[PDB]
Amino acid sequence: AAQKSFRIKQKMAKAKKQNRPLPQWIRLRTNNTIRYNAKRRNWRRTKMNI
Amino acid sequence: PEYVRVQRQKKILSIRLKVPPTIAQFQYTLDRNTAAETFKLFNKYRPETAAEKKERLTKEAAAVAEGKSKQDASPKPYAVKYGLNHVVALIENKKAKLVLIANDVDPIELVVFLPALCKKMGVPYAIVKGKARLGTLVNQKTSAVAALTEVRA
Amino acid sequence: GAYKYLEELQRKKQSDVLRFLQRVRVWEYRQKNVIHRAARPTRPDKARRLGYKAKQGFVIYRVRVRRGNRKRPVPKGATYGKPTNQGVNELKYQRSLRATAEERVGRRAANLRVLNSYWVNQDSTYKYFEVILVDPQHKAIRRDARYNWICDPVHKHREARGLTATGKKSRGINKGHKFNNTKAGRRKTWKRQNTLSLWRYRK
Amino acid sequence: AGVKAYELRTKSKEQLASQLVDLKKELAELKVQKLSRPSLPKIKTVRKSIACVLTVINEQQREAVRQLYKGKKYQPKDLRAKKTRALRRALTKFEASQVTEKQRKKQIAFPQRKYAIKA
Amino acid sequence: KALKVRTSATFRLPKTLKLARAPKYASKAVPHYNRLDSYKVIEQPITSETAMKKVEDGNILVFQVSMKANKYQIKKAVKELYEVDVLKVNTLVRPNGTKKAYVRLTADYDALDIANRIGYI
Amino acid sequence: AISKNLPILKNHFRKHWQERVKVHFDQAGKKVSRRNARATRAAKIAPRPLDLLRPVVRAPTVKYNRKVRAGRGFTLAEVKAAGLTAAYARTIGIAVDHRRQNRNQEIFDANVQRLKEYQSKIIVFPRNGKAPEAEQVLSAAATFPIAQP
RNA sequence: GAUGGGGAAGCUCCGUUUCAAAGGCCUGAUUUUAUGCAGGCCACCAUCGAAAGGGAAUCCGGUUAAGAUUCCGGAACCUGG
RNA sequence: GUUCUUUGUAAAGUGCCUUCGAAGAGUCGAGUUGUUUGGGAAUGCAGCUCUAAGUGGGUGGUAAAUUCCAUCUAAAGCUAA
RNA sequence: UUGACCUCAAAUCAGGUAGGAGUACCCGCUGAACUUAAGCAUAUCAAUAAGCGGAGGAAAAGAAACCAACCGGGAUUGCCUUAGUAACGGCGAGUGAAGCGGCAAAAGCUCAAAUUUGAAAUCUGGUACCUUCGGUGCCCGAGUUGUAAUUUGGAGAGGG
Ligand SMILES: [Mg+2]
Repeated sequence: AAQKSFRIKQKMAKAKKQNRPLPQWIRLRTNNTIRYNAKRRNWRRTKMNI
Repeated sequence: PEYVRVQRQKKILSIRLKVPPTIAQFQYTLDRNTAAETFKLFNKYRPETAAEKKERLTKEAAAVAEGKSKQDASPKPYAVKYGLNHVVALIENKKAKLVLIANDVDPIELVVFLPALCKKMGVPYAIVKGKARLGTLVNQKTSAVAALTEVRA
Repeated sequence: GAYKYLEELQRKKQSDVLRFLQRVRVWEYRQKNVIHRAARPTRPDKARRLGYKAKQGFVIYRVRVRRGNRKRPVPKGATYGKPTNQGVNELKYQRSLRATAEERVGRRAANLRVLNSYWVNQDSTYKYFEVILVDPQHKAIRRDARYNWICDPVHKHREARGLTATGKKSRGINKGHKFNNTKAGRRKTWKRQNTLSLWRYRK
Repeated sequence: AGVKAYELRTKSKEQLASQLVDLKKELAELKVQKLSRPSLPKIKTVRKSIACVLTVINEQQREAVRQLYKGKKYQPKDLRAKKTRALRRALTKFEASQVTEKQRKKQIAFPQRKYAIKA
Repeated sequence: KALKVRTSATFRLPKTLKLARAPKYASKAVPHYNRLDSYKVIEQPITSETAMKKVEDGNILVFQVSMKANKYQIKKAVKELYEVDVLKVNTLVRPNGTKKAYVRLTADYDALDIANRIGYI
Repeated sequence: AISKNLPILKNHFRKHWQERVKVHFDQAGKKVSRRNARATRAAKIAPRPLDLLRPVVRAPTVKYNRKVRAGRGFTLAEVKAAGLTAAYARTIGIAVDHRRQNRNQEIFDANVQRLKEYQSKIIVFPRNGKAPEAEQVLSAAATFPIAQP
């Protein structure tokens, strides 16, 4: 909603900062098993449930 | 408040009910003139305070230092006896000469047997007003009993 | 010694002196709260025989509890089971009124430790107990080696674990052939004689 | 690089406060450069030096308060020992070693003897 | 003896002398320093093109501000850090969770002159 | 259910008996720790013989009264006849039982004789001084065996 | 929906002004002075519960890629001091 | 083990004679009700009612009366492995 | 009028303490039914699961108001055994201990009820100092409606 509470806006800000792909230099580290952001979230595909 | 109401209605109830004679063997207390003169007599025989006890012990220690008397430099005391088990043992041993019983001991069963015991053992007793009066006689707050067991000439 | 006079007078409860005194005191105790602090023990001989000493850090509370059975708390008496468990009314609580009295007193003063309790009065509705409590933080009980055992942390809520006198009475802790079910603990003995013991070389 | 705690410890509290405010001025001046430059690793040394100065100031003040409350009961709770709640509530060695005089008389009269058994 | 006259049937709790605390020891024994000082309320400027358009046109500085700071603290700390009198402060919370402050200066000072004194332009 | 000519079995396994199954896998390790405890106790009481002296005493029932065995402790009458107080006997390593009585003169004489031999065999150290070390034995029961009359 | 209380072995239940000693309000007086003592007044008696109920006060023009009764220019109003 | 304080005109133990020897109550116990136990004319626990004694009381696995005997000392408390 | 006592309060009074977590094991309360009986209601499952209260490194129990009936044993706990026994049970299904014996470990104890009565000899707190898990001095207070010393039934006390 437009009139939202600060708790909801804080959680929205955190999820907006989490919404990003993998940093590309992570794959160059030794013994790296991380291939991609497996915790990626999109607004069309799944809801936050907050 | 409720504490005022309870402390008034309790003494109301204690005379609304027919009390069995072991209670109201009390409440015929001593009259005020004879009570005043018996407390005037008892005030001459008062137990020693802490400070005069302390200087008594310093005098005794100095005396056993100089002359080595067997703690017998000080004379024989003459004091009122107090404490409930103490005076019950005195009455049972027939050593008490006069026993005063406070009329307001708040378990009354602490002192209901005392006049009958005094009558059986032949010790003269008096129910007197004021455990606070007995306490200020023996330098306490409350004493609930007092006894003269041996008096000066 | 006045205390044996107080005891042997206290055994004459239907003498007229004691029933008058009981009749006054039971009204006085209904007029107060359900749990309230007593200033001094009503029976000082009984208190000091159970272990009270008139020094700083010994506390007496007075408490009344409701008499009678324990009604089974089920909606409209429906138990939903076999007819052997359909009883609602005549069921009895396994602990004593003295036990639940001192347990409520301990919950009221959780910083204290329950030592003992004794009956003082009763009527049709209530039973009246006086509970002796000792403060395990007061220095007169931190010192005085006769009583500093109560400061050990294994004695927290003895009345809740059933370690007081009436607690051991209700748990059945006594020597003898009459107490074979409850001698070291009923559930402990049940586990001990329902355990299956298998050795390395099977006997 | 940064500052060193052992050479910070020789200064007074006003010099430490002034060094702290110049360190904060330097941190602001590096933060306004971080946005224009791609990388600026010099910020971390200033941050750790600020932490070091604050640690030295706090330890100086705490030691002064300890010496103010030295040798008396009822010192503050963050200055007295932490160990555990149960060990703080436990009896002291004196109270645990308190014994009645009757037991003390019995222990003096009949202590556990040392004995051996062959002859 | 005679009793005290009471013109009211209500009994109220009597007024008691209430003393103040005289503790034997201090509560925390080292008072904390300034939680939110001038260097903590002003983190860094915002130097996007939208913000930089404001600094000559509106005479408005744009700063990133800690989320615990209000307009009084922002105004006082801008006055203390840059020795500039301010006209007004308007704040918002950005969608990334930070706080942005538009500080409009007085007409005596020039925000374009102050920004490159700070070090960004 | 019931079947061919077999005895009637009574296997009490109708509760959740698999919740209470104690398999003594720790027999060997428990024995090892038990010997460790005995050795550290002996090192802690390094002159003393690790167990108290027990009296000889007659077993209770008619099935077992033909045999004699070890008791809990000596009678106060026995230790008074031996010529030492109960507190002193407890300190020098003699078990004292305040609640058994002497009704049998042979058992009384045997226990008094056993106390006499124990007092002849032990060495009691002075409480303060030299401690003349004396190479402990570990079993007063083995040095004073119980003999059937 | 706490408290005072009363039930309940107990998790907790009842009740919301009740079988409570339930508080704060202005003038000041004093100018070791702090705020007690001079006073006097009053008895509701926690608190939560509406972005559509009640309610102090802002409009126009312009401006951005994306904001505006919120920014800019002008012109007002209310509350507290 | 080495050293310093002397605790202490203190405390403790032991033999014989004599006078005594205080020992826990709405508890023990009994009836009844419910639950429980291997416990059976009633194993323990609890509710209600009744309610003791002091050469007494409890137990001695068949209820009761009478006469004995044996064995402990409840209704208060601490304690390692 | 003044000063006590008793009882009951109020303080952001001086100093403390309780709550919650964990919960394999421990101490209690409360408490089923599925199942078995070839149906089923007593019974069984089970004095169990779920629920609630309370601890510790163990807990609990523990130094006999015991076991026994013998030439008697001697706190508690645990193991082997007693024993699938005595006994309970629509005497059906099923249930079901304890004494003795061997062993592991072993350890004993203390309050109340007594007049110190030629001396409440006892104790918390505050303050000052010190060698500070505390000590000493001083001061209030607690306490005679009883805090210390003396005794715990195995005894023991008062005299000689
Ligand atoms: Mg009920």
